[PDB]
Amino acid sequence: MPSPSFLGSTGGWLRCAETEEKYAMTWSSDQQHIFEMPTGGAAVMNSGDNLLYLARKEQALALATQLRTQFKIQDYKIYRIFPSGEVQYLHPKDGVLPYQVNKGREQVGRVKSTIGKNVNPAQV
Amino acid sequence: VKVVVDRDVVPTSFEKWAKPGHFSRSLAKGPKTTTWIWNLHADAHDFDSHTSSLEEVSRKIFSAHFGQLAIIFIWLSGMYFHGARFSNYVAWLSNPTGIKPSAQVVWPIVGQQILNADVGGGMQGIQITSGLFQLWRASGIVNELQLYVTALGGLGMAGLMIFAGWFHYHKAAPKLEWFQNVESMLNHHLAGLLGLGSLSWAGHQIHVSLPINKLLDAGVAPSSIPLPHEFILNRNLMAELYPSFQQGLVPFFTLNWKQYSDILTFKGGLSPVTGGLWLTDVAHHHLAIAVLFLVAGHMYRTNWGIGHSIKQILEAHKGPLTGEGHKGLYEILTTSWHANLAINLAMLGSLSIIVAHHMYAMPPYPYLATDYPTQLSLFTHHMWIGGFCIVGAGAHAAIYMVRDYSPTVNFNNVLDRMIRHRDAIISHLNWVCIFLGMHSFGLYIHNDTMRALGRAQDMFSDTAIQLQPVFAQWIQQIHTLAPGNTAVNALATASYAFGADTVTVGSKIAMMPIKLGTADFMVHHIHAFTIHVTTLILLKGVLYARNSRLIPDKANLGFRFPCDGPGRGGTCQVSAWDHVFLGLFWMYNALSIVIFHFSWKMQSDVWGTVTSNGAISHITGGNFAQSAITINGWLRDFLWAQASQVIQSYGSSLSAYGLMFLGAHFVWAFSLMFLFSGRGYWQELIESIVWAHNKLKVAPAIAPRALSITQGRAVGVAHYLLGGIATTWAFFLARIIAVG
Amino acid sequence: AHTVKIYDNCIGCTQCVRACPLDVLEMVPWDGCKAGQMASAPRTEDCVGCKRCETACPTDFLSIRVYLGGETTRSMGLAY
Amino acid sequence: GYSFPCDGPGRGGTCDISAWDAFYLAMFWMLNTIGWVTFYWHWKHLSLWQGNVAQFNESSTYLMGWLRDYLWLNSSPLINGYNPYGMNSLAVWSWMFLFAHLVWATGFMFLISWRGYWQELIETLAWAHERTPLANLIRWKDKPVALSIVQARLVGLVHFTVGYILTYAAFVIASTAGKF
Amino acid sequence: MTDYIKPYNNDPFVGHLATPINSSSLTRAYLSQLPIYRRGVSPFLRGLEIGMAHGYFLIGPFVQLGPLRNTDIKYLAGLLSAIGLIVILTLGMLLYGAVSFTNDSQDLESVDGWRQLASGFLLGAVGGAGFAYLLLTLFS
Amino acid sequence: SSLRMFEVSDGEPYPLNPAVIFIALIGWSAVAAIPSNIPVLGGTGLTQAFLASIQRLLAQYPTGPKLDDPFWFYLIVYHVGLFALLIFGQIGYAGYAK
Ligand SMILES: CC1=C(C/C=C(\C)CCC[C@H](C)CCC[C@H](C)CCCC(C)C)C(=O)c2ccccc2C1=O
Ligand SMILES: CC1=C(C/C=C(\C)CCC[C@H](C)CCC[C@H](C)CCCC(C)C)C(=O)c2ccccc2C1=O
Ligand code: SF4
Ligand code: SF4
Ligand code: SF4
Repeated sequence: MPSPSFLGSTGGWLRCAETEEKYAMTWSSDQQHIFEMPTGGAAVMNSGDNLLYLARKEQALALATQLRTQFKIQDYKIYRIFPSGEVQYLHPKDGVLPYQVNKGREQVGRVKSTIGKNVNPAQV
Repeated sequence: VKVVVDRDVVPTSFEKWAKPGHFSRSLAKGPKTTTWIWNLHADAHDFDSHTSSLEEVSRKIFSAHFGQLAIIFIWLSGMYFHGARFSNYVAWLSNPTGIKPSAQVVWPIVGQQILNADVGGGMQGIQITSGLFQLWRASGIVNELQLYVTALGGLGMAGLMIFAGWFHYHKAAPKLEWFQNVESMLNHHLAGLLGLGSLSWAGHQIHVSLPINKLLDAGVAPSSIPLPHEFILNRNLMAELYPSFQQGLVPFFTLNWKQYSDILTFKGGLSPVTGGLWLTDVAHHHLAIAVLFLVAGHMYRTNWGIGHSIKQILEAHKGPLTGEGHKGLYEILTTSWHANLAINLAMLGSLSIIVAHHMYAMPPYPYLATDYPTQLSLFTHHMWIGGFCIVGAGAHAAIYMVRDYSPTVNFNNVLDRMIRHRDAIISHLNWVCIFLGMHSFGLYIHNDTMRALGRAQDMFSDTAIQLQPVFAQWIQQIHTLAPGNTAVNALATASYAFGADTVTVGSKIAMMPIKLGTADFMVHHIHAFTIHVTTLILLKGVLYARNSRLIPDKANLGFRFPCDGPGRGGTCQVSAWDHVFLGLFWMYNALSIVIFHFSWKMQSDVWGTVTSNGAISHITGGNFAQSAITINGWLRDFLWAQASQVIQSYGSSLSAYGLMFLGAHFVWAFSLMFLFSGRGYWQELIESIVWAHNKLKVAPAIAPRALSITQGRAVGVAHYLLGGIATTWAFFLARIIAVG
Repeated sequence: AHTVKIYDNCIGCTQCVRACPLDVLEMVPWDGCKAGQMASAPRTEDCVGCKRCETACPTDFLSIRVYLGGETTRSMGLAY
Repeated sequence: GYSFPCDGPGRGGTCDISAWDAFYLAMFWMLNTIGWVTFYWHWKHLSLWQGNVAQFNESSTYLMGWLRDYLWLNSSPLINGYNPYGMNSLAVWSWMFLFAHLVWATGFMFLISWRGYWQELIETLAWAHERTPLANLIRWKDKPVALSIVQARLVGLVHFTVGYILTYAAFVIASTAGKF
Repeated sequence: MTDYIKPYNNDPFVGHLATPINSSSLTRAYLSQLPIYRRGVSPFLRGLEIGMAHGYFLIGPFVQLGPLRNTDIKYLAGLLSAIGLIVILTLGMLLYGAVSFTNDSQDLESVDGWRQLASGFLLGAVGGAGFAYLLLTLFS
Repeated sequence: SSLRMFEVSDGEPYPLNPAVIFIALIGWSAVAAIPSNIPVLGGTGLTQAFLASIQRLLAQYPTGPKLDDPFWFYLIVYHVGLFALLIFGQIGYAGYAK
């Protein structure tokens, strides 16, 4: 997919990036613009969705946070596993995490006092 | 170019002074915390952290310019006063050698009158090392009346600047349009300030030189000195002291310039009468600089259409490795008040160091080379000034990527590349630092091992012949043969530090052909090590200030922030301001080693005495021919033998330089309280004291809290430097007075 | 990796996911609060533990705790 | 537990808050206080070994007497272990006194500056590792990281201790055996 | 024509993907020609030249600058320290293949070809220290 | 010792070997720096070295600087001239076509 062009190397051709899981984001980009990578200088944003490679998860979420402040665009980030497993970890509900959703659940939640008592009565 | 003034914008009222923190609504409504007390002063000078209207930020910094300028004028107007009311400048004008400098007296209150150093000239006091007497003698000042008139004339100029910084603001105010005239700004700074400044002082030392040159160097009493106006009211007096003044601006138009050769010369070297550079070479020098600045001050677009401009100049420079090079740099410097300050602090900071070097190399003032305390003090003075200034250049070149850099507005692909291949710049500098460290200080470990081990230092003598007198020796030889050959109009070298075997002595050695050897290659590379590390950490803070690999959302946090948290293994001290905080420390180590090198090597091989039965006998006779190669000699013959001149002074008048010496270690080790502990433990420490304060209700409304995480480090470096300069300040001012 | 435990002090002002870098927590409908939201962290395997939610956490004693546990590639935030 | 970094840089800051941080703070006072007792005890014998007791009870009242007559005069045979002429027996000790100030000041690297700066620098080193040809074939096992916030202070305390211990372990032998 | 072909292709047709001073388009081919990672060869030869290059100059430093450098015997101190460090370095380099154990199917860059180049490195280092050994003897 | 002319493609080792010769002329000066190795190298070469060797700064060692000064002067003259050609190369070059 047409992606922004960047010069300066650094990010690409890293063995660790090849052997480790990589992140792939995308954005609508209805208009030609110019933005900045969280790890690079400046680059021109082309029309349509744009797929890039990222080596860190915080790098994958800070770019989405930066895009939301510019214009109003829904963001999609997909997180791939080492072999070839591609799972949708960002927006599995497709609803924005701060806003309220219907699909609700509780993971790792202790409902005890506040000073301590670290024992968990039930994990699920 | 247009007179666009916004007359009356801010009124003159004491209302804002009644509110502590009027400059920020965040620092006004909630003063309920001790931390607010420190935030009121930490952000008091961070003018870009208040309002964003550049028409007001430019109308808050040019105000601080005139304010600081008024402070400097109040500071200078007192120096002419102290050298008249209680001093010895007139007696020193008659007898310059036996009378030590002094311009500060103490009072009989608690027995402190022991500080009244017996300097001579019928006046006792405290010795001075500011170069005031040399500057005043080079200015033709003789009588005390000429001091008071200059001081009273300084009060007027000092008041006018307060009524100016209070004029273009509470009374007047130029628009924002008056500041994008950078083209019109360099046409008045390089021609009106630099040009007319280098010309006005040039026209002074042509008619004021003979009260110093053709009088005070002959042997006339200060009472027999005529008046400066008696030489101008009668052109024939100037004509007799210089047989070129009879013409009086007649061959100046005829282009018969050679007829003005009695004051305008290019001799070189020093004068064997005064003790410094020639009084006639500096006049011609400033004339040559003045005309050059009158030409260089016409380079940018005014309002007539001719000349270049910072715009298209940078819009034209390209380059293969640069890509879209130099373009947009105009928008970089014309929009961010900050952006100009780093290049200024960088150039002017290196400038103070370079001029410090030019001080001791060729002494420009009469009776300055023999005055060893003043010379030693002035070099290291400007040395540390430029150290602070260059680190401030890094402090703000780090500000730019965070506060005023955008991926749409201002653009240079050169700066883009400095941030695109940013991981390569520091990688190069890193390997350079390590190579210059594991060897330069590695060889120190090596030689210090060779001595304590035995016969290894003996076999190191042949290597001691290496490196030293191998490089830079031919450069000095070039300068020996530079006059006559590559300088037909020069009868002397650039300085007598270049001319071999040529020694100029005026009862005390002024300059020496600094014969490098033994360990100058060692200390110069200790310098280069501490220079590359300083440039590395500061340039790291510059270009990593925007895009960081660890935390991608770096621009959100800020510049003077603590960190992020215990995540990622530990994110701690990652701000560019901390690269400056530690950058101040490696600059500290750099300037410390440089001042050590300069100071001690001087009396090692340069500074000394002369007798007729022999030749040259130094204060400390050629010691660092061996005591510099190892670390031990730097505290066996250097840091050890200095206690005999700083402590053995209580029986004399140099007792204060011992108290400050031993007391500067106190505040330095007091910095070891903040640079090692954490706010968490100390915040648990207040709440117990606040419990005792809640027991008697003596708890203040202002809730006691610990210092900020960043403020603690700012105070820590403040004490590490203050306690880390006042010791060598007391040391440089200890021996040089006893061995003067 | 790190162990995320949510106190009962929650007000549901979404301060977690607003502050949080890689979205460890998540807002879930709950029947025992004023605003009606509760923070929950399913992706605790990806948590780094930067402790920026305790800053934005309003309560007297914070409502979102993350006790320091083991360290893996997901919790070190390294790109290699 | 006992050894943990902080609670979070917020709510004013929790820098050095664990009980282990209190231990790491306490060791600093231990070395200096136990060194005060020794600096005092080192005069109550060298003043009578030379027989001139009138030095102490007259000059030790002020700190400058502690500076000029102990840290300077007694250190003459120490530093003169290997002079630029004839080195003698007190060479190995005069070397240790320097190697001490090295190790001691080496600790100042781990104590004054924290850990994140080293993370951002080690990442550049790792980048240069795989990017450089020939050397790209060499690969490590455990990923290079900086010391833990707890282990940083502990290892730096190890340096601040042993360097200080050797700082006083080389002065005693040489300075006492030089003049007896 | 969008932006007129990337401001002059970022100046006269740079390109140079695997070049930026790591190895020029001539030097990257020189690396393929270089025997340390030479194409079309396996067992011994990928090494061998490694030792014949390293051990050849390992005689250098300790002949003129080593801890022994002031008598006539000092021509041997440059070789004893070199050969001792050669044995140490050979063990240290051979241990890398023992640490690696993931690419047992890729025998070249992992274990088999790795030892089948360090095997040449041993004879190369020792022999190369002996090759430059007999080069300065006729002039002395 | 020879001209080393052969192919037009041999025109890229021609900027390669002098590129090594510059560094070789630098390294040759670097390797002959020891104050003790100069006495043993100059005896066989010169007839003057029989009576005594080493001329310090009297003649032989200034030849290096007296070899640099002409080369610097040559390059200075050629660039001062190049600034006066006003966009027209008046010096022949062995390029164009192959
Ligand atoms: C002591 C200390 C504090 C506490 C620092 C404090 C409390 C500063 C105290 C300074 C003030 C100026 C002293 C109180 C004096 C009052 C202002 C009263 C003055 C009234 C008249 C004398 C004018 C920290 O916050 C801290 C944080 C991180 C690492 C180390 C430390 C640390 O060591
Ligand atoms: C250099 C440095 C590192 C990096 C430290 C590293 C990479 C450790 C390097 C160790 C090398 C391998 C040498 C270790 C060998 C020692 C000379 C002796 C140890 C041998 C036994 C005692 C175990 C940090 O992690 C750090 C963290 C927090 C504050 C400051 C710093 C800091 O200054
Ligand atoms: S930080 Fe606590 S109170 Fe705030 S929204 Fe999250 S769970 Fe609710
Ligand atoms: S532990 Fe760190 S990453 Fe996880 S939710 Fe809290 S602040 Fe965010
Ligand atoms: S609270 Fe202190 S130890 Fe913890 S991350 Fe912040 S600076 Fe580091």
